[PDB]
Amino acid sequence: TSQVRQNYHQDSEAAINRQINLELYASYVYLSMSYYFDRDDVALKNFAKYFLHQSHEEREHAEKLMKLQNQRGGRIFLQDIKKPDCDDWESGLNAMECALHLEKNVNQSLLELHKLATFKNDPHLCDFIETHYLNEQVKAIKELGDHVTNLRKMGAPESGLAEYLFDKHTLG
Amino acid sequence: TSQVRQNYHQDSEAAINRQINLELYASYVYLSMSYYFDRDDVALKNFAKYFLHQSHEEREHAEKLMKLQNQRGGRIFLQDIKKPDCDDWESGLNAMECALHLEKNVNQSLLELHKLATFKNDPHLCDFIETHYLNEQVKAIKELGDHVTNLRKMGAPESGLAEYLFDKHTLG
Amino acid sequence: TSQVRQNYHQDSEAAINRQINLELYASYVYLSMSYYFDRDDVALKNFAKYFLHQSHEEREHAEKLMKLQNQRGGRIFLQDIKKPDCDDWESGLNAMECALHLEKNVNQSLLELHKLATFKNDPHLCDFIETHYLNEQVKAIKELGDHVTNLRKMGAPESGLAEYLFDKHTLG
Amino acid sequence: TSQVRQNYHQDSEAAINRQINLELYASYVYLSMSYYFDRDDVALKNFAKYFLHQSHEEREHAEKLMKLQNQRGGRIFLQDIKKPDCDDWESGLNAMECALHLEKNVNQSLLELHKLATFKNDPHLCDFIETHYLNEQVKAIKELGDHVTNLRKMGAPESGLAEYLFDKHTLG
Ligand SMILES: [Fe+3]
Ligand SMILES: [Fe+3]
Ligand SMILES: [Fe+3]
Ligand SMILES: [Fe+3]
Repeated sequence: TSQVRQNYHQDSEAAINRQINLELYASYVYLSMSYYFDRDDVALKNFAKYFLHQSHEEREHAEKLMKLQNQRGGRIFLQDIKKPDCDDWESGLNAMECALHLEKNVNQSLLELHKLATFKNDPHLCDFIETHYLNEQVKAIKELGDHVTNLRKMGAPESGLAEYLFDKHTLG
Repeated sequence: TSQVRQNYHQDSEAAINRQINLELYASYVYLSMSYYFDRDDVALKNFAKYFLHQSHEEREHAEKLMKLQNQRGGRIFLQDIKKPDCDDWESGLNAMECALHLEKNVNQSLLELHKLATFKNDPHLCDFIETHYLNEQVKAIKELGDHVTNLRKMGAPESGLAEYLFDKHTLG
Repeated sequence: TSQVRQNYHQDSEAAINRQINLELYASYVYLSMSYYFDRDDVALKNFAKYFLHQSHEEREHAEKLMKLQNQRGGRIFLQDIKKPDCDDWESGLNAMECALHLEKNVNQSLLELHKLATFKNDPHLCDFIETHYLNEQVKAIKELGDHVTNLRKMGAPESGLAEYLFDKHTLG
Repeated sequence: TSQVRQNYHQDSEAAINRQINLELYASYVYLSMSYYFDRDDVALKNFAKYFLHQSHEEREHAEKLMKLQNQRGGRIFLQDIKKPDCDDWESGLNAMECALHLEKNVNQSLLELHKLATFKNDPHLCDFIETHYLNEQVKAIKELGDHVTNLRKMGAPESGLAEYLFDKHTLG
């Protein structure tokens, strides 16, 4: 056992390793979405910037969790990162809704991790999660809500002008 | 009786207290409107900016009359700040129209003060209303009229595109 | 129902709405205190500055709570802001004593609000209160108790010198 | 008759000359008060600089009215500047209460002058009094009232320590 390990239950260790996988998965979904909007037949390059930047942020989330795992004396076990559920994301509003849906899954997973950490009386782990993940799930979910709503009210996905104007004025 | 009081009728002091409660109420309406446009199913960030600024500006008006109450030797007596009429403001256009109605009422009230203070031969009080309040109201009314007109022409409130663009290109 | 709402209970949404009102009321109490010390027969700029600053901070607390409500997908419902209890706050010491009382009641509301968030397993809400509200109350309470201590030891409210010199040296 | 007179009554010219004389008198009262506090047996150096400042402001008020008299085409007529009622002003608190009484008398004089300008329908002479003299009198009376109030609670005039600290912290 690790000379640093203190108050770090192996269920919390197991859960952090599968949160690490979900954060890498999330980053890969976003990578897929970003380069979808790069396509010459979609061509929304602020949608592409937006999802690429969320792709990088979600990789920082993974490494933070991996750093946490070593800080606490657990051992990273990496898993396959599954390909995203869709090669084709259909529209800007559809990707935004898929992202909002992904972000709610990721957040549900973080709420479970926190419930477990709470059950395991790991206040450093709870604080770690509250400090670095919980509010930025709320913030990202709220921001995608904002985005989904404006896109709908602008007349997406049926309107091509809606996704264009949103791309320049909200995402530029 | 106040050692500074001079030519300050008890009727003007009571009227000043009433206007203070109007200005606080106006502040509260605008606060209400602002965080409506911050909802995830309205999501108009600069409509929300605009009204929150108005709310702070109204709070300045209230405080300036309380300064005046004291400068003249009157005594401040505050009342309840009633909640605004609506919790839901329907749309950007309807909010602007409500705000336009509220400004004309506040103007009505200030013109009544001025009239009273004329009746009571209070030339310093008449100049105070004129210098700090009356032309602020003509400006605010003329602005909300400008906004109300533009949103109507753009096709608000049926057209979600209209309010989206107005928020970016006028309230931004 | 709201597309961003996740793990946000009805009960917690109601409390936030009540806390918004309490913060608004405390902003109003401090404003009443501010212009009491602006009076010609009271005359203490620094008590009045101190309290106006607190009125404005409390206004900021109330707005961050409305930002949260929207962030989490709940709905703000504003109510009347009650007038404060006193019109004459008697003395600088007595205002400091009532301000201390107000801050402890607001803390009681925040502690109860945090406890409900625990009960509903809202770890994000819990973190929100800890970060922005709980230590603010503990500092605000300690500062106010320090002020009452010095005002009493100086001879207040009997001594007009006591309060005059505190106004210059502590609040300057 | 002056090539520049228009809507300027014989009575208004005469009341301006009366007001010039009053401002010169008030400057002369403050100068007397100034060097009372410069005496080796009063020795309140900031009371003296305060009242020399007031004395010089009053000299500027008189000059502004002489400039107005010539702006409207009326003719300046100077009278004796009577000596102040007092050579000995007894105490700083006493000098302030007397100053308060002076600025209320000069105010009542300016209110009667604005009433006359109204009587004669001189909107320029009215606004001149409003812009330049009315709010200054309201502020001078309030500030003196504040000083009188603080001196009293501090224990003036029986407390020489009070007048000394007042001179340091308020007036220095
Ligand atoms: Fe994440
Ligand atoms: Fe106003
Ligand atoms: Fe607070
Ligand atoms: Fe003067």
